[PDB]
Amino acid sequence: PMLMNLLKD
Amino acid sequence: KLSEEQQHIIAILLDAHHKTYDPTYADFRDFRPPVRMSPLSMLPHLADLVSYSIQKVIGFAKMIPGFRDLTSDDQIVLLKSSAIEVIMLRSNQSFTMDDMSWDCGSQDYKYDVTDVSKAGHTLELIEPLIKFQVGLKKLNLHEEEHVLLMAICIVSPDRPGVQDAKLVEAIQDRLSNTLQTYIRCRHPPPGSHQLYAKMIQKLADLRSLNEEHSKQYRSLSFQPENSMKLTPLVLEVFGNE
Ligand SMILES: CCC(CC)(c1ccc(OC[C@@H](O)CO)c(C)c1)c1ccc(OC[C@H](O)C(C)(C)C)c(C)c1
Repeated sequence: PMLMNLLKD
Repeated sequence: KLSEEQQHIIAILLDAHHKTYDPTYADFRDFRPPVRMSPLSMLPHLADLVSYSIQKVIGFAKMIPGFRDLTSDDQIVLLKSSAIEVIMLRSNQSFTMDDMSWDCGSQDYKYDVTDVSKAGHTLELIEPLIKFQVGLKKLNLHEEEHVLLMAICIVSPDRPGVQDAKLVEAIQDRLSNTLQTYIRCRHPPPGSHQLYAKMIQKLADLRSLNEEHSKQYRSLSFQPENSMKLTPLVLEVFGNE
């Protein structure tokens, strides 16, 4: 989801 | 003194806040309109307000020194559990002590206790929330103390589900030590007296507000007509499994 995808890196 | 590392932490946090907090409130025109004339008439507008605020909390958290070194899982845990608290903190900057309202630059975007109730909340949350804002405003924090407090709030090792609680605590204590040194170095008496302890108590009060918010949110969002008015990001961050 969106949180995880924004934090990815 | 404030060490070079501590002064660097503060500069990074200040820039992060400046980059994620628009004191002109320009973007608010794009939110669904406030409707005040219940049915929950402020729910669409305050959902968009909160959804926008969550995006800014994430952008702020990303820049907290150390936050990037936590696992994805721990980063998500910390953001989901703290988002509402940081939004309550960050709202203090528009809060006006006199009439107990949040002034976001426009007559339409001056929010009061009735507005919040028209998103489905009751005075069981709203009254303690106002008392929090008032008490926080009376601390007369400098911007450095404000952004340190938000960062400390985010990096809390006691949050439900944190895996590397040791690393989270180490990052938090670095920030707390920066704060305590800033207060010792810069904050004048009498405002500086027991200031750190007062600030820590505000974080305790925030857990209480978080619990009451989450209860009320769980109830209101269980109604499909309400849930339908919430943004996917609010639904994920205040909800998910
Ligand atoms: C209107 C006051 C307030 C205070 C934190 C708020 C939030 C964000 C914000 O913005 C401040 C900064 O982020 C501006 O960039 C400003 C000024 C005020 C708020 C708002 C909504 C609220 O409830 C929402 C519901 O739970 C919902 C069902 C829609 C999820 C609550 C309890 C409080």
